[PDB]
Amino acid sequence: MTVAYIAIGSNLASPLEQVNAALKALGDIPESHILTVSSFYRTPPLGPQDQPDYLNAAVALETSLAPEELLNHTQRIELQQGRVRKAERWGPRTLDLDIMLFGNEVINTERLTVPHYDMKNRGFMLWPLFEIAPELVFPDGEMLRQILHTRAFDKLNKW
Ligand SMILES: Nc1ncnc2c1ncn2[C@@H]1O[C@H](COP(=O)(O)CP(=O)(O)OP(=O)(O)O)[C@@H](O)[C@H]1O
Ligand SMILES: N#Cc1ccc(CSc2nc3c(=O)[nH]c(N)nc3[nH]2)cc1
Ligand SMILES: [Ca+2]
Ligand SMILES: [Ca+2]
Ligand SMILES: [Ca+2]
Ligand SMILES: [Ca+2]
Ligand SMILES: [Cl-]
Ligand SMILES: [Cl-]
Ligand SMILES: [Cl-]
Repeated sequence: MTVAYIAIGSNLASPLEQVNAALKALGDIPESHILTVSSFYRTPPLGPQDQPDYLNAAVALETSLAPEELLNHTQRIELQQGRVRKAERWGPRTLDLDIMLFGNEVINTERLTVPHYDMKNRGFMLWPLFEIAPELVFPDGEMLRQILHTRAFDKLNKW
């Protein structure tokens, strides 16, 4: 078993409903069990700002799936919750499931890059992660607590 950490985001079609539905679906992923769910946070959109606020959260998922097998399921869940691809980069979405970490693994396949390439710069990923895994150490040895102690991130507000 490996513990994967998954970021959840939603800013369309009732984000609270989307995220609660996603938690049920995450539980139904085979060879896998949810260990921990963060609080839900209402976060201002970063990147394009002409969209509704996000609900962001994080979950710890213990799994014996291969990393790309886990991605298969997270993509399936997004699609089954009505995620539609539009032309605009970083457009709003019903559900976004990013694999932040897969144990201590460093993965670089065509479909999957882990750790998530930008997570160390995103409070909306790091704060919910710290809530569920305050002792976390990244594959490069960096400590989550040290990043959050040192780097300026805006305080998150709960949903
Ligand atoms: N760690 C990871 N988690 C989820 N998908 C990943 C991933 N690494 C690579 N991908 C790939 O990322 C592709 C595009 O996903 P998108 O959801 O459109 C990017 P996004 O989440 O909107 O922006 P972001 O990656 O800047 O957070 C997926 O089709 C998947 O193959
Ligand atoms: N700066 C910056 C920046 C940060 C993230 C992104 C990816 S698109 C995106 N996803 C999210 C998300 O889940 N939450 C919030 N609050 N903003 C987002 N923006 C693009 C640019
Ligand atoms: Ca399961
Ligand atoms: Ca826009
Ligand atoms: Ca994302
Ligand atoms: Ca994504
Ligand atoms: Cl809602
Ligand atoms: Cl969508
Ligand atoms: Cl790392």
